[PDB]
Amino acid sequence: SDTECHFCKSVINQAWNTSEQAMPQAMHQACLRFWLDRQKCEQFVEQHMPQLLALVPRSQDAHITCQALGVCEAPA
Amino acid sequence: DTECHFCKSVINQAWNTSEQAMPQAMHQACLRFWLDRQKCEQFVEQHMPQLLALVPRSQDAHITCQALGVCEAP
Ligand SMILES: [Zn+2]
Repeated sequence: SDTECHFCKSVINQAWNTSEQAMPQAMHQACLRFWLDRQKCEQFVEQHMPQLLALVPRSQDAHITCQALGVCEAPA
Repeated sequence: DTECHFCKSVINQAWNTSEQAMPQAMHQACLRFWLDRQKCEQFVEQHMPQLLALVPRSQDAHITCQALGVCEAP
């Protein structure tokens, strides 16, 4: 049903949404402890966080996964 | 619990490329920014557990399928 599709889309990638919030801090923590340059680490994270964000599944990916699960029958 | 395993298999497969690409993206980003091939490998391989610990795992797929109604609590 459509209700079941909405619910699947709401929770399927929840683990990624949780983690995405902490990626900038974690990247900064890793960088600073290794490269020890706060200024350069701030630049690294700002310039390259977008690459990780692009790996986080989006709502369209949730739809397609939930279709694979058989719950989203709609195309979108 | 075949439906549970089906659900987890699907989620784990949907996540796999992002899971495997996360450390590679950091490695590629490091090479493009800090340049040093030697120190970039060390950085990624042993010095960013804070970031790699954030990558979802099978246990998270299980809990997701629990939320969906097809898996029991682990
Ligand atoms: Zn089983």
